[PDB]
Amino acid sequence: QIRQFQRSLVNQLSSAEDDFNSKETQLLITILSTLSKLLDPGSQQFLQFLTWTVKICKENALEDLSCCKGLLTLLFSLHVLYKSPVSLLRELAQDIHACLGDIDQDVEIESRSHFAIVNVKTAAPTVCLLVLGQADKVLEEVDWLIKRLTNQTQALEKGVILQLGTLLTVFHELVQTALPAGSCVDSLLRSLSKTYAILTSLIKHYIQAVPGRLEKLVKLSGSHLTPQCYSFITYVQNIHSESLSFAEETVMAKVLRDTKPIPNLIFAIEQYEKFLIHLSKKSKVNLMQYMKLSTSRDFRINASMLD
Amino acid sequence: EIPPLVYQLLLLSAKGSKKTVLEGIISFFNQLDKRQKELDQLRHVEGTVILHIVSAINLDQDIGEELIKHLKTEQQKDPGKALCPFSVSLLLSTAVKHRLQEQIFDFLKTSITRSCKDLQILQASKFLQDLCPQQYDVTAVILEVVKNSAFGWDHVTQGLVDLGFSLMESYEMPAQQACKLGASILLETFKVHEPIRSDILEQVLNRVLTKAASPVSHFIDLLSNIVVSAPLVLQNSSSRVTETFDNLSFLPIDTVQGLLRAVQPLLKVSMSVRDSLILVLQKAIFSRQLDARKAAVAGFLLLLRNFKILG
Amino acid sequence: PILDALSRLDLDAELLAKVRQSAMTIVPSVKLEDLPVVIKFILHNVKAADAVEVISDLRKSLDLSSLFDVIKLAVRFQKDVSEAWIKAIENSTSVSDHKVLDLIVLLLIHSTRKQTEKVLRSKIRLGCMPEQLMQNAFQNHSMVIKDFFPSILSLAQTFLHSAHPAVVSFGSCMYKQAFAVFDSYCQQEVVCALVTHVCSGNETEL
Amino acid sequence: FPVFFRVMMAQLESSVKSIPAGKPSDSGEVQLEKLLKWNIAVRNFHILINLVKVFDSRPVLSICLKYGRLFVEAFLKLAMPLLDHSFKKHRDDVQSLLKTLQLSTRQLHHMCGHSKIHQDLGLTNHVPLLKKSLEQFVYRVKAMLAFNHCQEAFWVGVLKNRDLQGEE
DNA sequence: AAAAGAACGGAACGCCTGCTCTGAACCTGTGCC
Repeated sequence: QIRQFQRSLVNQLSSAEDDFNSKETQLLITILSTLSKLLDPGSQQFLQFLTWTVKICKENALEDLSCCKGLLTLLFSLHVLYKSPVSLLRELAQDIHACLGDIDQDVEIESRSHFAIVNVKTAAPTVCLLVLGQADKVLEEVDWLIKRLTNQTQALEKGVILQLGTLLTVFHELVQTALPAGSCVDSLLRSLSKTYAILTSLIKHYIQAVPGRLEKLVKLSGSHLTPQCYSFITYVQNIHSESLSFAEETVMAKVLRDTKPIPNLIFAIEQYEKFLIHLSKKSKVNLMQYMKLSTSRDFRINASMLD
Repeated sequence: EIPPLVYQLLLLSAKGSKKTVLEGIISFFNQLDKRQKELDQLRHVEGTVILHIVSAINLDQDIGEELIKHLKTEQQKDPGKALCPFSVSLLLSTAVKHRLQEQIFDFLKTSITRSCKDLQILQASKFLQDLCPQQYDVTAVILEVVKNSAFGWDHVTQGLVDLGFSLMESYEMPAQQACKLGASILLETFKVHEPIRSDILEQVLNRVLTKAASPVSHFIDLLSNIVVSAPLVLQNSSSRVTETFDNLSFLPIDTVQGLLRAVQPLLKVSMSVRDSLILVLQKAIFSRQLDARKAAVAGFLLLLRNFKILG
Repeated sequence: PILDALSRLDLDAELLAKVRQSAMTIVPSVKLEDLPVVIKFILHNVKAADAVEVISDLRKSLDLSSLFDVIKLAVRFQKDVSEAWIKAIENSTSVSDHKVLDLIVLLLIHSTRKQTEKVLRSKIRLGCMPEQLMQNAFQNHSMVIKDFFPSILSLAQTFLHSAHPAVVSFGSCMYKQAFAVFDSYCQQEVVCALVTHVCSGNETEL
Repeated sequence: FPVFFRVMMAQLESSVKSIPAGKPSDSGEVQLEKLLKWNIAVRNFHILINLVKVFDSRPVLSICLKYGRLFVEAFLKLAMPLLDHSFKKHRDDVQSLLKTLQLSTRQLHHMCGHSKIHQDLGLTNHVPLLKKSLEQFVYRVKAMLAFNHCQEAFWVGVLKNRDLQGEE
């Protein structure tokens, strides 16, 4: 039945936007998701359906809002019970990075259009909210095993550091880009606060137990995440100031919310840091050479500008 | 042979130490049950030894206090392990002792909630199953406990019925799984524990009309299952067919329809129940208000098909 | 009789408020065998969330007068009548000194509400509900023990573990009052629970 | 000296917290009588944190971390809700007061950096909350300026990390 | 010397908002009516 439905969708999707009927296309995607719930868990058609949809997603461009969101929701439901999607999220992060300009404002990127589903017009939370939702789920299940982790434990630690390490590269890609100023900026800082906390309980567990693999994760964590994150914080100042100009031309409420995650981002950095300090002395290893001193910012009231 | 020897060993533990001897005898029973699974005399020996140990623990309740800490530590270490039929049987037996049973019940509830949450997590993500294959199911062992203790045990039936009574209220997703588990264990013990059938029926009838404001759909479901399993149980539980109509016309949320359908064989084999419901019908239908008169007419309409139309 | 008849029926919504107000006005005038009749008739009829003030006023009016367990049956008829009563009494007892019917209905809600100790643990731990009032209630209102036996097991047992000295004092007073009951089975159960607490429990509890 | 210093900050913070909160412009010229108090309090805090510079004792650093965090939290909780309304009539006073407070809070970042540089367990026990509170103050100042339509003037900038009475 | 003690250091469940996605006939503009 899916085959009879795939033909209609690809014919509709390949057709010109004049004959689009996006309402049917959204239904054409939801029926796929609702009919993909009861496939054979180890069936070949499970893999075959995945091979087709990633081809369509990476080739076609579902310019419609829900069509892109709906199709992307489907592919993850199959790509959860079978594998981990951090490779896809990393790949998508490249396209949005290629879609816009970097935070540094002095570096350019090639087209690198690995997925055609995402494009310049889809830079909105259309995609960068869903993947962060998976980032929420990916870390949500990680806490469960870490809590259990608190003979095969060597395999347990190796797998987590692979997913977290790959995901750490992902966050590095987004954090260098100019994210849309909507709640996606907020949600990125909400998961960024969450991510550092999960970094702790594994280390907090191992206190009661040295490996260089853990150090290499920390070395990558310091190099590709922290200075970019703080620089990304400096980016937010420019974005909010420009965005706050749209004040119809009592902004107390908006200003507080627009910078609420920022302080707690710092705190989640140092609570991990304070216990990572604790580990270094108890672990007899100097882990701070890779990392950098925790930077901070001051302000200044422009008296002349008040005139 | 073994019962007196382990009784002497328990006396020695009372004189000596109990940290490891308890776990050792649990392990011995565990491998005995494993080797006997693939044994009625052995089961009678098991009943005798559990009776001896539960009597000893009831005499000295504080001696068994270390069991709680030991099992909590094991559960923290072992992910779902150590909840063998022997351990849970010992836990339920001392619950009937009425000493600190509330904390043991709370620990059991936390354990089963964690177990069903973990089962859902593993089912909803295979990536955790590959790295965490230690899928331990408390439901499987507790349901096997019904068959394990179905050989005339001293207090296994009482422990199981108390466990189910706590479970059904704990259910109030994880709540649905808890309700399903409680209903299944109650059905199993009703189909197994013959001499507690009347007591179980009376207790659930007392509980069935126990949550007027709160939903009791699970109650009516379990009552219907036990009645359809044993149609004449409530017949031996007489003087309650008339009693069950105390406040039936207060909160019809389909509860009245389910109750009527569950008890329908009793009405068609019990003329006194039919007469009493006829008497209640005059009061129900003549209620000037309309807040609850819908339940009366719905029940009467169902009854019209309840009685046969032979002739 | 007219109050019972009208409560047996359902009138217009607007006219419900005025007849309800007439009901609480006539509540104090109801005699010992007559006031409970109107009390249950209006308690069954009243099902309004705005009736929290009505419940507070009824508690204030019936405090002086305090089978007579029929009011407990009327409150039991409503399965989930806890919220309005507990909010009304929390608002009231935060200012009012105390009330015997307040404690009685709080106990009734615990064994229906399964959630009533929260104000109890709060007001007792914060300068309210003197043990003398509870002792006088137990001595006079014998229906409290006649209401149900696990009241002592529901309240005093948890009161022993309380950290506040007022909490444990109240628990000890409740246990002492419960020992004074004439129920031989209830007294034996209470004494067995007491010796269980003495044998096993916190050293202060022992 | 350290016990002197600890009790001095304790009493200073208790007095600061004892100040009335910020009414929504419910007073005319009473705010004037409730403004210079914060000026002298910030001056006292500046004097104490300068006293830190001489005595590098570990307990001194610990108590200063803890009670500077507590004081800045109290400032955020109480003063600024009052300070936003006083900004209308009073401009130079609040600006100078903010200058003094910012001068005071500058050294807390440096000494937190020193704490994490020296791996002082007792000292690293208090760094995260202090850093979060300082960030909260930085952003509350912007909030108040934007509330009084002075959002153009405000500007954030990275603070050059330094050791105690040093650089880098 | 860098060990305790217990007073110092610290954690969990509960709350309804000030939130942003969603909503709705409109009123405008312009090829059509």
